[PDB]
Parts: sequence; structure tokens; C-alpha cells
Amino acid sequence: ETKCTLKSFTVEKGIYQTSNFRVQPTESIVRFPNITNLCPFHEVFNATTFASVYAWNRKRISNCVADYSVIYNFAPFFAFKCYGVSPTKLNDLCFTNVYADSFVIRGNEVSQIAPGQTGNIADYNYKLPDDFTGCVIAWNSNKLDSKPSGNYNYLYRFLRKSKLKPFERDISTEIYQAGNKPCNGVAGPNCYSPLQSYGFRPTYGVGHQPYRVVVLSFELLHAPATVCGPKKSTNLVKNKCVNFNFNGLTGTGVLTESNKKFLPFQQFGRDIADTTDAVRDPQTLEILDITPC
Amino acid sequence: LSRLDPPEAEVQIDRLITGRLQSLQTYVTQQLIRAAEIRASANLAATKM
Amino acid sequence: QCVNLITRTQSYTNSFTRGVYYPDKVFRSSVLHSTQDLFLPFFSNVTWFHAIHKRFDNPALPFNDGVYFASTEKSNIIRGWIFGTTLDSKTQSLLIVNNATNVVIKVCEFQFCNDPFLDVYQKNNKSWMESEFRVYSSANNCTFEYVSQPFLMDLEGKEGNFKNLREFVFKNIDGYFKIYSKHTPINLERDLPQGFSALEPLVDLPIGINITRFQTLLALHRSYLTPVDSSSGWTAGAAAYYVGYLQPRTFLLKYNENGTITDAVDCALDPLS
Repeated sequence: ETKCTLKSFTVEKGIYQTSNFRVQPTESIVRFPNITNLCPFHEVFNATTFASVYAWNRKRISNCVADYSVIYNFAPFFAFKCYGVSPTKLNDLCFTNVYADSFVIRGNEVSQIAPGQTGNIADYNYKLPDDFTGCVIAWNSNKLDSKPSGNYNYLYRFLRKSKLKPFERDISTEIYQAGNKPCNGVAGPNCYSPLQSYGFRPTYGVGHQPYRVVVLSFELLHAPATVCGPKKSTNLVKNKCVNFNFNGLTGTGVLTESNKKFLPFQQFGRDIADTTDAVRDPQTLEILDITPC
Repeated sequence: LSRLDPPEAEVQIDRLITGRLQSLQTYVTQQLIRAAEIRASANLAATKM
Repeated sequence: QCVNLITRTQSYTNSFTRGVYYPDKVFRSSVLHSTQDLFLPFFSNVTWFHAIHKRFDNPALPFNDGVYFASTEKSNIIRGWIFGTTLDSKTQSLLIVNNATNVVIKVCEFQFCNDPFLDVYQKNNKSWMESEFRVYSSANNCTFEYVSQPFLMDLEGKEGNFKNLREFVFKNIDGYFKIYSKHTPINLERDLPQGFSALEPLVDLPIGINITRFQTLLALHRSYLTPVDSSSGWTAGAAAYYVGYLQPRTFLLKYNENGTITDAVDCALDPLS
């Protein structure tokens, strides 16, 4: 390799450079809390018929350990669009909090959810967060979503004056009053009512199908958790080059007993160099430090 | 890499590499000019001794 | 069950150095840091409540980008906390009630009197139990309840002097309401203490609530019964406590060998700072 670096089949004399050692992590140790309670997701996905787009029943499921199998039992999953994350890693990491807003939209605005294009949702009716860490799933249960008699209770507002702040529920009157004449709400033709219905009877086309659209809103980098699969906090190692996982953030290093003292709520121990080198277990008080491999 | 995917990763994580590269270019250029003036100062010190 | 007056009042003072809450669980040791969050100004010309008291207001408290609160007393003079927009069963209302047993939290849709209360004596029973429920008493179509240990020091605070001052930070980030408080051991006994302090973070509720017009309530000794004592006899003065308003500016922080804050300065101040 010295002949290789010198680009010749001979070397002269002395000291020459090459690669480093780069000791490898021997294993990986994950630290999770000791709380595992099963969670009934049958009360949030396959319940009765949900609301229209004019109301957002923003329901937050409580803290409950739930594997991906319960969500994965639903065959007619149809929506696959995401943003920077593949939809095949919904488990093995614990998220922050689930906002599973489950409601129904008209079937010809599924492709107009994305920003940069104003549709029936991206207009003044709704303002969505720009980052949109959460995803959209939309399965169809039209065997019982639409009654044979008809479902005319689904509404939407269309015309609005001002602008809404994103991540708000838009339920108000929002009436139209203009023109070159006194109207005062009872003018007649000067009304132009912004609220309109949908109607749902099972003789339709392709953009008229109801969907149980659940938008999942969450975030990242938040110390507790709400819903994740049952994964164990494996046994720890000492002075072992290891990939440690402190509920999220991982790294490669060895463990040392921390002589210094921390506050009970200040378990995180970042330094002036802005590196994580102090941690405790989520189950037990383990005043410890980490020095990288 | 925990977030993005190999069909979609490299188009986002390319500018990180370029930014680190140009930051090291600036640091190295500063190191050369500082080393040059320190070399001149050390030559002056050698002349003085 | 509602006894009210239509009289409010307000006072005025000048804070110097208060409102230092820990923003994260980091253990920074003997180093410095930059902080850009909602804080009280330094030498802030803050708003006071009247030093008298027993008195009785029905005030309107404006929530303006995070709210800092301070009260030094004995025997738990202040007991209730109502935050929200309108507090009349149409917007989300966060309710904090601090008894001696276990503090209770209700993020619910509750209408209110303009000054809800409860009157407690003993009256040959040795029980200052909740006999009056002049709060909402209806509209329980809500989706929150919580029970916690009382962080607040309880009734009948027999201590050496004005031994402890309660600082509170009510802060909201993306509908996430967090209470960062401190029951600090002050010993200066003269209005605003001239000193340095820090506030630990203890309460985080990611629920979802819009707060514009909030309030702070109490539960004290008026009558224990409607007809045993004359009503409308308590003047509009409330109690002696301080309210301050935060802002997102630049500040500098210094840590110690034990990881706590020993000094901090307002980076948006006179130019030496």
C-alpha cells in the first residue's frame, strides 16, 4: 500500500501515511422504558362513518404500546404518498404523538392535497402545515360507507374573505355580503352561500367515492412516546464498542460510570462541543457517560 | 438515512457534502495563509538568532 | 351559586431580574449558552395587583405571548387557574384547581361566572370542604381530566418569614401548554426580591388550546354558606401578586459545575449587555 500511495513499484525511505483504524461497534444496545400496554385501535380506524371536510375531528389516541400489526390488518389501504419517509418503517421506533384525524372527502380531490396547487382543501377552506411530517392514508369501505338511501349530510364551505392560520379547525359562518346596494344578509340574490353539500348514493363514477381519509399528524425529536410496537430494552454492556440507542438517537461508543451529578429531570448531558456524553436508563437511575469509539 | 431512502436520498444529501467541502476549503486556505505568515515570522526569528 | 361584583382594579411596579426557566433537559456544565425564547424583560416595568389582601376582584387578564406569574405569601392564597379564549363553553378552557389533596386539571369546554369561587369555614364541623361550586356546574361535553400531586405548598404555611415565592410560566407552543414553575426559598421580605433565581420545567400537556383571555382564581374563606354571612362585602383589590409578559428575544446564559444557571443577561438591553 505504500507503493500504491507513491504510485510506483518502489519506495524511497521514511514515514508515509495510510488509513485509520476505525474500530467497529461489536453490537447494539437499545434502552426503552418498562411500560408495555396494548392499545385498542379498533375504536379509531374501522368505526362508523366519519365527518366531511368541513369539520376535522382531531382525535389524539392516548399513550398505548401498539404494534404495526393492528394497523396492518386493513387490506384496502390505498393512499401511498409520503414526504421523505418510506411507508415501510412505521414501527421499531417510538414516535411523539398521533393525531389520527379521520374524515371523508369527495373522491376527486385526493390528488390536490399537496401544496403549491389550490384545490377544494388547499384553498381558504383549510390551511395545512408546510412541513407536513405526518402522512395521509385513505382506504375505502364503500360497502357500508354509502347507504342505499343516500348520505346528504356531508358539507363543505367554499367562499371566504380572510386567510386562516395553518393547523386550525375551520368551523364558522363565513357569509358573503357585498355589492353596490344595502343587503344586510336578507337581500336574496346577493347571498351567494358558500356552504354546499355532497350527497352519497351508490350509483356514481370514479371521483365520487367516499374515503376514510385518516391524516396522521406527528413530529420528531420528543422525549416521551405515544404509540409504538413492543420492543425490549436489552441488557447493557460496559467498556464495549457498541451502538447505543437512547430512545431515538443512536451512536457508537463505550460506557463509563459518571462521577459527576445531574438533576433528576436533567438526564441529557450535552457539552460545549455539542455531543451526547451523559445518559440514564428510562427504567433505572444509571448515572453514566459515553465516550465514542 | 433513518428518514430518507436510497431511491430518494442522494438528491437531498448532496448539498451537505458540498457545504462541508467548501467549509474545509475556506479553513484550509486560512491555514495556508496563516502558516505562510508564521513561516515568515519564524524565518525572521531564525535570522535574529 | 354565583356572588359577584362588577368592580375590577390594577396596580403598577417595576421588576428587575425574574423569569428564568430551563428550556430543555440538557446538562450544560460550567459553560455559556444563547437563549432565544419567550422571556421577561430585564428591569421590566411590570404590572402589579394591589397589595391590599380580604378583597375580591373579577379581573380580565390578557394572555400575550406567554405569561409569567409571581406570588409570595403563606397559606396558599391563590388556588385556581383558568386559561383560554372566552371561557364560556365555546372555546377550549384549561382549568387548574389546587386543593390540599391532589391538584386537578380540566382541559374542557366550560362556561363560567365572571368570578367563580367557593366559600370555606369550619362552622362547628372542622371541614373546609368544597360546599360551593360556583364554577361551571354544567356543559361537561369535554375530553380531558388529570390528577397530579400538589406541587404547591398547602394551606397554613407556618414558616419563619416570607419564606417561599411561587414563580410560574404558562407557555404555549403549537397548542402544547407547559407550566414551568418554581417554589423558590426567598428570604428578603420586601415586595420583589432583588436576587437571582431559576425555574424548573415540570408540566407539559400537548393537548391543543387557543388562549387569548386567561385568568387566575383562588379559593379562600368568605362564609362557607350563602345566608350565614353578608355577601358583596369584599372590595375590588384581589391580592398582592405580580404578572409579567414574555417576548422572544436574545439572552445569554451561564452554567456552573453542578449544571445549574448562576447568571444570565438580557442580550436585547443597554449596549454593554
